[PDB]
Amino acid sequence: SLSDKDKAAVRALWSKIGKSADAIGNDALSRMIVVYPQTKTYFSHWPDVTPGSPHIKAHGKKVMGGIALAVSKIDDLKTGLMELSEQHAYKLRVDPANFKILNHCILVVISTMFPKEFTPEAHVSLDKFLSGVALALAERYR
Amino acid sequence: SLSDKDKAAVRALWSKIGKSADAIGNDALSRMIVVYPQTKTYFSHWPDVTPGSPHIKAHGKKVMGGIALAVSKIDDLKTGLMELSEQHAYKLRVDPANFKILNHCILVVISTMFPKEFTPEAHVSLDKFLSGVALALAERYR
Amino acid sequence: VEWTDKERSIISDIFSHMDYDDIGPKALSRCLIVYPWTQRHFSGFGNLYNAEAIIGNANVAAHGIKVLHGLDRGVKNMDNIAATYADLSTLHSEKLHVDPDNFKLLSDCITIVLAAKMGHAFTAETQGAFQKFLAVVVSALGKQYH
Amino acid sequence: VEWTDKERSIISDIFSHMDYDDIGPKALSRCLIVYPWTQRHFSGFGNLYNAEAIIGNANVAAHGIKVLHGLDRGVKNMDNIAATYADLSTLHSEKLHVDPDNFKLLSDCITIVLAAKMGHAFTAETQGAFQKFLAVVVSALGKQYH
Ligand code: HEM
Ligand code: HEM
Ligand code: HEM
Ligand code: HEM
Repeated sequence: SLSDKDKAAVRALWSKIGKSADAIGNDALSRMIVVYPQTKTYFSHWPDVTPGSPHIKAHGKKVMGGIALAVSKIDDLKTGLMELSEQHAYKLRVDPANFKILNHCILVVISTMFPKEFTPEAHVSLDKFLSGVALALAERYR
Repeated sequence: SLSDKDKAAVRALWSKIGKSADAIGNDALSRMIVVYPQTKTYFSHWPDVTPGSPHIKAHGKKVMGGIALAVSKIDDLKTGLMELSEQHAYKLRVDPANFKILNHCILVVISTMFPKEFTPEAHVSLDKFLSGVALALAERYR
Repeated sequence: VEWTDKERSIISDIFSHMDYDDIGPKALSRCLIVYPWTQRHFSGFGNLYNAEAIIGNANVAAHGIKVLHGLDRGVKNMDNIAATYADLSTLHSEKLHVDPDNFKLLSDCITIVLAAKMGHAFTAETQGAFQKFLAVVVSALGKQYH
Repeated sequence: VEWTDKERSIISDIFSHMDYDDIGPKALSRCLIVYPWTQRHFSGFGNLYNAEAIIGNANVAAHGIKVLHGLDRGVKNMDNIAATYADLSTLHSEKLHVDPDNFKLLSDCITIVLAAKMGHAFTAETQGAFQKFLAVVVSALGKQYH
């Protein structure tokens, strides 16, 4: 549960990070499939599912579009990501555990790229934010 | 995130269960210390910390008083248990993982006692409820 | 730790008075209903539409019985748990790709279903021996993938 | 799995170019700050009042250096990881009573701090080898209590 300074914090960082959202998404999604290969079955219908892959690149763009969407809806993550939750938690039946994974990979990709903006303080609020995302996305399970 | 039928559900069960809240608390807290002895250090200042124990019995009464409190505040767990959160998450610095534990033990004690009221359906809503409790109690960490 | 005589006794006692037919169907059903993402892996099973479709699904029942029968083999082999589950491990972690957290979810359901069948006989001490048993077997279904 | 030549290479390479002095203090600090319940166990350390008190606390710094130095011993012993950590295991699980989830929290912090120091050199493949290493050592700090 995001405080006013948590929101401010997420926003100032997204403001700096944002330019590279596509690079971040592609990079984050490739690390996920490569270091936690249990996650490759959700994308098994794609031809090429390797770090290069045009498939990986397009969808990394989409995921980060979902993070931007959530920065916008940070006052109500629950109603802001209800569509995404319907699809992930209800249609795709994505194992909740994968969200901790993808989230970790995103944090690693940001350390990679913006080592200097990614302070411990920023780290705390981005983490409460990614956890709130996950909880919001978990809405349609049960 | 508790639906209207989740609240109804928790309430109809607490209505049946409630009479035995003290028995439930004592029983739940003894199972916790005995099966997950990593949790005994939080109560190390008590003389006797064994299933009999008058200490265990009094505080089981208090914990279940916190569950009753939460049934009452089920529309806003977050502000309803803010005092409890201050103490657990901020003063006691209780490891978040212990809440999954205690919660599990409570569910086991209820199966023990009200096998017939503890349906799968009741099980789902009590679980979303205990998770919401835990999240509410986690409020003052970071 | 490693097995105590007391634990060996309890665990063998629980498994020898257990009704596989009753407990198995119920633990799985409940797991599928309380943690519904779990159903992703039981796709071939069919009608899983809601809680009552699951409770009466025979595919689910028969498969619940087989999880129990798989527990029974580690009961018989308490000192060689990790090699007895190797095969299982491999199927669950590399053919199937089941997050290991799920094994812990199924376990909690077996305890919960056992607690209600045993009532007050399911003591703190009996709960402790049983969770040890399941801990150790959950380590073996995962063990090799990390 | 068990070690590949490729992984042995990478892991030894990461540890031989690593600055313990820089990385250790930073991984621990961050862990104490992002997952603040963790501080319960570092009580004797002192002023942990807020994020800047932690970053400059010398007790924390020196102790971060020792977690790293403890990683170094498993690096030297990749085929005998579980016996090298026995002693550590015992201290963390029965003298100290640290939930095992915490070991995974500290690890993520070491990765995060390493990713920022290595930049683009910290490849998906290098991330994979390293997480394997830490997985295996997190199993050994816990291993015996279950
Ligand atoms: C962590 C935050 C996540 C966000 C913001 C997110 C966002 C998105 C978005 C925007 C789409 C859109 C495509 C559409 O509209 O059809 C999508 C699809 C998808 N997501 Fe995620 N997702 C997240 C996590 C996950 C995880 C962890 C997994 C799997 C382990 C996953 C599996 C999928 C799959 C399989 C699709 C469908 C793609 C396709 O059919 O080609 N998502 N997600
Ligand atoms: C799970 C839901 C829980 C509820 C509803 C709850 C409720 C309570 C309540 C009402 C008190 C009141 C005493 C006072 O007002 O000082 C309390 C105290 C306490 N709680 Fe909990 N608690 C929960 C979980 C936990 C867990 C999991 C632990 C430890 C593993 C824990 C450790 C403590 C301790 C150490 C105290 C202080 C008792 C004393 O100083 O004598 N609590 N809790
Ligand atoms: C929790 C401890 C568990 C035990 C002891 C266990 C045991 C077993 C056994 C004995 C089989 C049948 C093997 C055969 O006939 O060749 C099986 C199959 C299977 N298990 Fe588990 N299992 C466990 C947990 C899980 C969990 C948590 C999941 C979550 C999805 C799961 C998913 C599956 C699936 C999908 C199959 C194959 C079903 C089929 O293809 O017919 N298992 N398991
Ligand atoms: C994550 C992997 C970890 C490794 C490799 C590691 C390693 C070590 C080592 C090498 C020592 C010093 C041993 C000695 O000088 O006798 C130590 C002490 C300690 N560790 Fe860890 N540790 C880890 C995780 C954790 C975590 C997650 C916690 C959370 C609280 C923790 C809490 C402690 C404490 C309280 C001490 C003793 C501090 C003192 O009494 O001075 N450790 N650890």
